[PDB]
Amino acid sequence: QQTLPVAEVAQNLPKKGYSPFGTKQSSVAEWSLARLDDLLNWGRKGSIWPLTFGLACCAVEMMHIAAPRYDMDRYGVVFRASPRQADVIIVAGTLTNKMAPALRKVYDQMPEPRWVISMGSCANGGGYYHYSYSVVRGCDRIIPVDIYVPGCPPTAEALMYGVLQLQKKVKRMKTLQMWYRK
Amino acid sequence: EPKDIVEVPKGYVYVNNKELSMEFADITDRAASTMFFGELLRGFAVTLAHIFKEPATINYPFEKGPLSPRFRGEHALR
Amino acid sequence: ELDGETVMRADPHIGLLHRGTEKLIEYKTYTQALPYFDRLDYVSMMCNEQCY
Amino acid sequence: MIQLMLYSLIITTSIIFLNMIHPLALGLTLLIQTIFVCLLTGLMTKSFWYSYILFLIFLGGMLVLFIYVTSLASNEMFNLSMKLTLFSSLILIFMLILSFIMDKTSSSLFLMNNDMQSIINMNSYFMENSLSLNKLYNFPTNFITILLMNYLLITLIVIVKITKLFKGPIRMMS
Amino acid sequence: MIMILYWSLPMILFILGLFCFVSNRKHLLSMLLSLEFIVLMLFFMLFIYLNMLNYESYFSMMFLTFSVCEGALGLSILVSMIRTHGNDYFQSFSIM
Amino acid sequence: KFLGINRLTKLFQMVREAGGLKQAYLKLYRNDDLKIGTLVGIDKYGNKYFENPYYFYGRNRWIEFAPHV
Amino acid sequence: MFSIIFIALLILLITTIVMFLASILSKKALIDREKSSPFECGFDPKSSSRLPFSLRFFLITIIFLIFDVEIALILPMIIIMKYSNIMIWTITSIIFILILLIGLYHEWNQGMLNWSN
Amino acid sequence: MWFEILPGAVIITTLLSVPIYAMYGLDKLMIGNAFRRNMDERFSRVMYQRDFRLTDNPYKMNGLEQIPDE
Amino acid sequence: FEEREKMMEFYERVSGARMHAAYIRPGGVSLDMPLGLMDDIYEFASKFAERLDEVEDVLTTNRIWVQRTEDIGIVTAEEALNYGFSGVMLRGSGIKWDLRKQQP
Amino acid sequence: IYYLTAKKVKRDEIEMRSAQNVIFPILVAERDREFLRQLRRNRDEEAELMK
Amino acid sequence: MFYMEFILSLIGSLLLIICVLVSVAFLTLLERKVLGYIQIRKGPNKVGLMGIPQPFCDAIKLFTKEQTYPLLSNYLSYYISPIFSLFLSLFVWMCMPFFVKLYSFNLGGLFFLCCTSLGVYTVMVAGWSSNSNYALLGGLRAVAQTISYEVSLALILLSFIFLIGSYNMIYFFFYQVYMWFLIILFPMALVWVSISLAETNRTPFDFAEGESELVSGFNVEYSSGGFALIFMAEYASILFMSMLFCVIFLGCDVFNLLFYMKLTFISFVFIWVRGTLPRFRYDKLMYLAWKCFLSFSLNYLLFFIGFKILLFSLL
Ligand SMILES: COC1=C(OC)C(=O)C(C/C=C(\C)CC/C=C(\C)CC/C=C(\C)CC/C=C(\C)CC/C=C(/C)CC/C=C(\C)CC/C=C(\C)CC/C=C(\C)CC/C=C(\C)CCC=C(C)C)=C(C)C1=O
Ligand SMILES: CCCCCCCCCCCCCCCCCC(=O)OC[C@H](COP(=O)([O-])OCC[N+](C)(C)C)OC(=O)CCCCCCCCCCCCCCCCC
Ligand SMILES: CCCCCCCCCCCCCCCCCC(=O)OC[C@H](COP(=O)(O)OCCN)OC(=O)CCCCCCCCCCCCCCCCC
Ligand SMILES: CCCCCCCCCC(=O)OC[C@H](COP(=O)(O)OCCC(C)C)OC(=O)CCCCCCC
Ligand code: SF4
Repeated sequence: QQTLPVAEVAQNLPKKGYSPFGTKQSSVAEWSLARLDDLLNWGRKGSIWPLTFGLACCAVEMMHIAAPRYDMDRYGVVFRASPRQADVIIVAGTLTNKMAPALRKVYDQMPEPRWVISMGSCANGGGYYHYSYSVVRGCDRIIPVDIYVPGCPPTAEALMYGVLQLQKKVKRMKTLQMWYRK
Repeated sequence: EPKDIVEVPKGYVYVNNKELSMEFADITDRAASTMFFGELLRGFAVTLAHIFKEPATINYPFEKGPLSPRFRGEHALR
Repeated sequence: ELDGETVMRADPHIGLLHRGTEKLIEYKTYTQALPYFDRLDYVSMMCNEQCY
Repeated sequence: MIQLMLYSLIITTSIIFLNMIHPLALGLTLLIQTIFVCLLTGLMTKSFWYSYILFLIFLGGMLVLFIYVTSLASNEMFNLSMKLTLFSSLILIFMLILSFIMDKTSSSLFLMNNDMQSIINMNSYFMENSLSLNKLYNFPTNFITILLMNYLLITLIVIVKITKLFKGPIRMMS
Repeated sequence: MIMILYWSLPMILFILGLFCFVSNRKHLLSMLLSLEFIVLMLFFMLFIYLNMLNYESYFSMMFLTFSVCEGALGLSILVSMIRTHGNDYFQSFSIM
Repeated sequence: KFLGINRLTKLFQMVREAGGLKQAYLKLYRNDDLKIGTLVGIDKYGNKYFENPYYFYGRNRWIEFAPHV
Repeated sequence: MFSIIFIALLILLITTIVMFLASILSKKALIDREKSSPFECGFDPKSSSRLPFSLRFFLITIIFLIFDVEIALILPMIIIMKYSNIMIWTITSIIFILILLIGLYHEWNQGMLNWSN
Repeated sequence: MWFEILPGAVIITTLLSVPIYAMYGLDKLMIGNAFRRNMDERFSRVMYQRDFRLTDNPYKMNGLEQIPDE
Repeated sequence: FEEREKMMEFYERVSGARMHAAYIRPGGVSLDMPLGLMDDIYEFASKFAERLDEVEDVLTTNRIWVQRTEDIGIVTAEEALNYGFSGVMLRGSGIKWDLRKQQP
Repeated sequence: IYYLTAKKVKRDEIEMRSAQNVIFPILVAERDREFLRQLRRNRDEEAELMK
Repeated sequence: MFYMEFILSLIGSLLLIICVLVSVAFLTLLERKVLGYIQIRKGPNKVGLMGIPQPFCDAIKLFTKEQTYPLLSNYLSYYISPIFSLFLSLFVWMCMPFFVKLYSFNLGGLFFLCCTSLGVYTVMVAGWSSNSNYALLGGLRAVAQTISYEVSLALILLSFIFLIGSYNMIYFFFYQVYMWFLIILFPMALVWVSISLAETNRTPFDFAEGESELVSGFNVEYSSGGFALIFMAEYASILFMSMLFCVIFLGCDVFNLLFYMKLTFISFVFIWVRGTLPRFRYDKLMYLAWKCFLSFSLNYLLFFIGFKILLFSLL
């Protein structure tokens, strides 16, 4: 555990910059691949397209980032009906026994790269229906999850916190530098 | 005024209960609104008016929505 | 079941959001069974709390 | 050079059209056939009107025929063959070589274009599709146009009579 | 030679279209498409004849109209097959 | 001038208060809206809290974050 | 028209280079068994889309074809007005449009412009 | 508020104004005439044949200096 | 949904959760309403009539909405009674039945 | 207003047609002189080639 | 023909293609900004400076996501159809009336009708070849849509042509030197706006790509480049019919910036109709374009035939 720095210490530190991979990497090819990766992650963290999925009550909150108080289209985020035209599936609601192959098929038909936001307590770990017969204990055991939005109804502030943390995860996602070091 | 098909009781409201007027003035009014798109132009006018409104968006995370002191969030042990 | 664009036989399949709610209400206290009814009906909630 | 290329493409697409079992292969082959036939017809006339008219006709016709493809013989197997691809490629390269080594004055069409007509022709200086389409609406042959209006009305009456709309929709095993 | 260098080609393509029209195909709609192809090549040959003459190309739309009404007759016959049969197989129709 | 030229004057006042054209460009790049308001507070970690009641409720009080991030 | 052929071939070439550049720069992941399957709203299809489709507007399509070749005879008379007899041109034009109105209103009266159902 | 729509519209207004006005420069660089000769009518095409017969540049004009003194 | 988010803000003000309030309990309510909720609810209810007037000006009079809604899905009243309908689907078919008035 | 506009367009078209009619005789005179010269050249070349 | 021409025709056509493509990208930005402002919410503001490089975010992502290799499809016909859709949607833009001689299209209306008929051919080929039920339903809805609006689009065009007397769209400029044709043709300003939305598959006539009736229409199996070229083909069609609304109904001048301001305004109108009116059914579309639009087109064609005979005797 570390805390946020004091303003004198914060004035001592320099600016972080946009690039999470640093300014220089002591090679021309490494710098070129890092800047290409920065451009690619800027194009990917800008306008992730979530999927019209909406299993349950947490979905009603999902329209409160559609609703003009929070405005998910300001961030590039915009809903698409088909899973082929989507980067993100927001698994939000109760995942039951009949929806296990449905969610697995919709996730598998969605093309790479794939990031899944788990919104709500039922999608995280079953929640208030954890000890029931029909509810799958979270959506981790069927599909991978990158972001766990924790509130049962999350505030749309807390859902866009998960969306912005997904954007920061895509911003730190590195593939071309990995290709150079593989 | 258009007539009523079924007489309403006290304390009840009937929707889609008015008979369409068969006089020439109302038929010409609905005909002009048909071929000249009167309600379409009214809806376009309302929409163009709400283009000029102020947005209700808040600049997250610099601007955060209103809350209450009773708000339920992360559990904590005092 | 469609002949063209028009329907011939529309059969709804449900239970896709079946959570075993009533069997779970059988295992809780009435105060604990009260937040179930917020999750029966999704977009009217204080009505369901009023009914319970 | 372009006319001989259109000759070679029309020959190759006609060989392809004679060999296709599947209706959609015939539809795409006659799409590119009517494209090449529309360009070739244009070369012969002073103006480019009837190529455009024939293209609206043959795009208004096969638009309906695809609906009958999806209603009747929707499920039929495509079979690509290497022999047809090799034959079409060899004949196409052979006719492009033969068209390149040919004298193009002898192989050109003798039909007169808008610039092949002489300067002394005062009828060539008018608007380009006026005197060609004039006789549709002139006195000796307006009655043939009258006959065509009545013929199209009788055609529509025939279509309504022998496609009974009240018997229901059409499909396989109706 | 003159008949060979000019307009010998659409006779060959019309013969190929006629052989496509009468070939043993499973469906009637392939024969309708072969009819559309022989309309195209008859349009080519009629267009060569009407473009030797100067201002007689107005007839080239009338042939289009009679050919489209032929195609509409064939399409309505294809509808009327469904009123009696369940299919458009040429083997399914009566040989006598 | 009844069409909003005083709002252009307020925009120029916003530009001069931001610290220059380059500083206003940097503030408009970091914070997606350019706004004016009275400085209420400065939290230990270096963030600044502004409040202006002229705006819509929800945009009255905002935070400008620390310049080192 | 020779320039239109060359620029149409250039547009086709440019679009094929654009699609091949989209295919080359695409992410190359391994093909899963159920990734390639048709969507069908997340479940098994029960039927292929090559199953025969019911046509409820066959009469409307053939009337569309007949009316389109009727369109092919209207398009000349823009040019023909300045170069012909005015009397014959008006008799042909008003008689053409009135015969089309008789045919369209007669099939509206029969209800043949309504879909079979 | 509503003025932010105008960024993103003027770019559609400017860039679609590009392929006309640029040719109004790009003809003047090499043709010398900002309007290249139209070929809608047959007479304009025949007189274009006459200009391209007289000079290799059809947009170079033969004035009265061509005419000999007599 | 701008107004709907205002009402979930009201829900968060009275109970502490935006949607699932857990507020109405057996034996009354859990908590008293906070001070100043009257002015907020009153201002919202004053503006909501004009918001509904704008929404009805867009949706109700339009020919496309009428052609997409009218004479579509007609349910008879004896089918409504025999199939156990309740609420608006009873009230839309001419049956005068509201549970807030008959059994209050 | 369209009738007035059609009057203006007809005036411009009639002026262009008058310019065409006054330019054409010089062009057709040059055409027939070059046509007779090329016919003489073609008759000489056919006699030279087919000897 | 002079050599320099061919070079300048090639250069102007390529510059027009590039500018129409970048204007398609900024048209997506314009729709995503004002269509938000149709409602209360804002457009894209965070990415880039003020949302200006947001179509670059949308284009970098779609050119890098994984290409779908679908199972039951005919892939050799599935790969080629968006290429031909973008090819005809950019090939129709050669019909643009330039005051310089870009191309001497004497038959521009027939060229427009040919490319209009061919774009829906690419749509219905892409719908069939995906081998999905929603894709086939969107394709058949597109075929029913074009069978609905095609003859109505042609006859309405003829009425405008009668006011011109020629098929060359630059002759629209000489007949609009005193006033625009919006004064005369206001009922077909409404009717041509109705047809132009059915041409571009846009709301209220959005049956080829439905988000609630179907699932994305015929675009259900297209992803990461096929969807991109389909989407640019649709939006270039939107730009082309916005241009044709500015040519016929408004001033046909191209040396004024007011023409491109009007084209941006008609594109804003195209976004504006989508953000207000609900979608039809294509049953009601077929009952509209066959019994109302076609009858009104024939009747007002009779009105223009009589008016052109009346005008010709006075001249
Ligand atoms: C009550 O019950 C219910 C539930 O239970 C509770 C539910 O849960 C649900 C489910 C609902 C939810 C889960 C949430 C609710 C859903 C919504 C609110 C969705 C509705 C909102 C929308 C549809 C958004 C509004 C629409 C808009 C803004 C239209 C635009 C949208 C887009 C996606 C367009 C963006 C796409 C783009 C831009 C494609 C990208 C392509 C490009 C950018 C290409 C362009 C290229 C260039 C510009 C450059 C290229 C240049 C080139 C190639 C040449 C250059 C060459 C050079 C040399 C320079 C429902 C319905 C329900 O009822
Ligand atoms: C700055 C510009 C702002 C405005 C921009 C937008 C412009 C307006 C909207 C453009 C189009 C919007 C999208 C498409 C909407 C389509 C709506 C539609 O058609 O709905 C179907 C509806 C259907 O009508 P309905 O809604 O009445 O339906 C009941 C009737 N049945 C069922 C029988 C059809 O409307 C119409 O079809 C109306 C007619 C449209 C065509 C106009 C005909 C005019 C006829 C000539 C008038 C002559 C007057 C008298 C002259 C006398 C001379 C002596
Ligand atoms: C008007 C009607 C006209 C009709 C006729 C039109 C004819 C057009 C020409 C047709 C030519 C056909 C050639 C087909 C070759 C490929 C055949 C094929 O099917 O390939 C399959 C392959 C992967 O697909 P698969 O794994 O089979 O998945 C399907 C499973 N259901 O598929 C693929 O990999 C997709 C294709 C990728 C192609 C990449 C080519 C290599 C790169 C070329 C250079 C690009 C340069 C870019 C940058 C340039 C910069 C200047
Ligand atoms: C791949 C082809 C897709 C289909 C294109 C259809 C074009 C319209 C139909 C037609 O015949 O138009 C005649 C027109 C005739 O030209 P225009 O009369 O339009 O213009 C005169 C021409 C330089 C004065 C304007 O030709 C074309 O459109 C060329 C088509 C090129 C096709 C290239 C590939 C073979
Ligand atoms: S996590 Fe809470 S709000 Fe979300 S679906 Fe489950 S019970 Fe409903």
